Amino acid sequence: GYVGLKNQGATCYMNSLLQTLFFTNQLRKAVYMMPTEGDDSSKSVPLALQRVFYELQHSDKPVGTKKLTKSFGWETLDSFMQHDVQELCRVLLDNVENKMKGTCVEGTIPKLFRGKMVSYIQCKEVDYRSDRREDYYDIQLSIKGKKNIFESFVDYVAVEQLDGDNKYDAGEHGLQEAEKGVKFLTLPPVLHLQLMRFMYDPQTDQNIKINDRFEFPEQLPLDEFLQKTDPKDPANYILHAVLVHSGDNHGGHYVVYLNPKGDGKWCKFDDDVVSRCTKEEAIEHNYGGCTNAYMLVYIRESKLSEVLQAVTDHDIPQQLVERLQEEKRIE
Amino acid sequence: FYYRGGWYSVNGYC
Repeated sequence: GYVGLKNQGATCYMNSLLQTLFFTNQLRKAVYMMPTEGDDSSKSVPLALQRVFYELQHSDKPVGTKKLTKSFGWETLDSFMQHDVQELCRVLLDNVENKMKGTCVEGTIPKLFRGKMVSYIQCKEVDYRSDRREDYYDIQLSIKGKKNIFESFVDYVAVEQLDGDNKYDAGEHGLQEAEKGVKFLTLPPVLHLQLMRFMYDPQTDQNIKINDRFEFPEQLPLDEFLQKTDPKDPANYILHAVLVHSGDNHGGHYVVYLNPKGDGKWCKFDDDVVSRCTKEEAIEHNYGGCTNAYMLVYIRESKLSEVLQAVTDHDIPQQLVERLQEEKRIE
Repeated sequence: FYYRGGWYSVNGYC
C-alpha cells in the first residue's frame, strides 16, 4: 500500500532517496510541522518536501517531484550526474534543519542522523598527539578489497602510517612519523552508509564501477567499533533500505528496496511501480558479483519503534493540507 | 573524494 514516484527527468538516486527519507517517519512528522505558511513555493525546499511527502501519503496516483527539483535548483540535466547521493541528502536535510530551528522539532535532523567521531594523529617519536572530534551525518565505506561491511568498518578505523614523504607536521616538535586514525564515539539512530562503488582516475578522467561482491547483513553489530560501549543500548542496527544502481556508469537504473515497518516485509520501489519483493531480492541479490547496492540505511534496534512511529493523517497540519489542496484545485 | 590511496565516488562521478 505504498505509492511510487514519477520518473520525470533524470533524477538519478533522488527518487530512491526520497522514499528512504519519507519512510523515516520521525523525520516525516517533523517535516510536516515545519512553518512553511509564509514560504513562497518557488524557492522553498522545505515546503516542496512537505508536498512530496503529503502526496506519498494520500495519493493513489504516482507522485511528482518537478517542483522539488526546482526548489534546490538541480534543474540542469547533469546536476544529479555531477553530484552524489549523500550530497543530495545534505542539501535536503540542511534546509529542513534550518527550517525547524526555533520550533518544537528543532534538532530533529542532528538527533536522527548525526553521530560523534574522533580523529587522532599520534606522533610515534615524540609526545605529541591531536584528538580532533568531528560530527558526521553519513559514512562512506570502502568495498574494494573488502568482503563484507565488517571489513569496511575495520578498514575505516584502521590506523594509517604517516611515514616517508607524508609525515605529520607537529610544529614545535617538528616533522615526525605518526599514525592517523578514526574512532567512533556515537552512532546515530538512523545510520546512512554509502558504499564506494566507483573508483576514479585523475590521470585519464574515467570512472570505473566496482561490481565486486560486498556483503551487508540484515542485523549489524557495531558495538565493537565504538570507542566506549554502553550497556542497555548496544550498537545493534537493523537494515531498513537498500539503494541499488544497476547501470555500469553514472546514470542508469536506480532502485531502492525497503521494509518500511521494520517487520522484514520488503518491497521494491522502482519509480512508478512499487511491488512487494523477497528478502532474498533485497539483501543478497544486491551483494554484487549488474545490480548492486550503493547506499544502505540502518536503524538502531532501540529506536526502531520511535523512528518508525505510526503516522496518521491528523499529524499533518490542516493549514498545510489546505494549502496543498488549494494548489491541486487550481491546476 | 579521496580515501587511503585513491579517489572514489558512490554513483560514479568526480
